[PDB]
Amino acid sequence: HWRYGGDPPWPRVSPACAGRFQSPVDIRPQLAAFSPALRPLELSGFQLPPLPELRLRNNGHSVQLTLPPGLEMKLGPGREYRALQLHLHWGAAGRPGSEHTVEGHRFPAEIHVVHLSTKYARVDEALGRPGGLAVLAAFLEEGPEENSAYEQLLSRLEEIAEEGSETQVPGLDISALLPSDFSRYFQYEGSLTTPPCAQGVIWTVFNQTVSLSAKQLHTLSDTLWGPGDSRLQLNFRATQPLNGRVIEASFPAGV
Ligand SMILES: [Zn+2]
Repeated sequence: HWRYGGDPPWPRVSPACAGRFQSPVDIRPQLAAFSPALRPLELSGFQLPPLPELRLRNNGHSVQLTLPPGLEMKLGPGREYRALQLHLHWGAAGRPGSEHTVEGHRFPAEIHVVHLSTKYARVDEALGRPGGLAVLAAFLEEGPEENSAYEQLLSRLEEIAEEGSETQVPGLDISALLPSDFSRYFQYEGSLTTPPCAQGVIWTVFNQTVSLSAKQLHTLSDTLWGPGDSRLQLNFRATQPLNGRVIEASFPAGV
């Protein structure tokens, strides 16, 4: 009815998942259109105080952190957004699980911060409308040191190991979960990557990654359980054909 790696393949139950402009996609940087209109991203309100706490929950498909009101993200003139939630996609032991790929390369994991256009008061109004939702996406890679910002979330996974369980976590700097380079990114129009696969979503994928320790990546991929009694692993959708869409780059590809 809705699960990674099997049946139903999604269009049988959610026809919009067979649309022509779906996400995620494979990014080929030498083929992206360099677009100097794409200026550095602007975030405000992402540095949260310790109280009030946020909600962290295992929904069977990911771990999702609900963000409080007041987080603003600007992609450019006329493209202002309010953050709603973030969640992650990952693989398993020795197997990467990012959703986007770069030249076919899959990264260990990926963070998605989902936002609602300021044109709309409610998510339901914005579904399927061009630009109504925007997602910021960054790849997570292995580095040598523990990532202190991620540890605030990863240390709480054990208590929400069971599908459907929830907890509360202190406010933290949400921007410290994202790359520091706000100037280099790719952007394209796609869809939600889970059913109902609604189109019109503006995807922004940072070029720079974030680094977590090997232990932290194991904690992320190995702690949670999903539907039935499977481990919550490999929770990524396969990449989708561009079907003529152009991916834009905010920076000149190096090579
Ligand atoms: Zn996602």
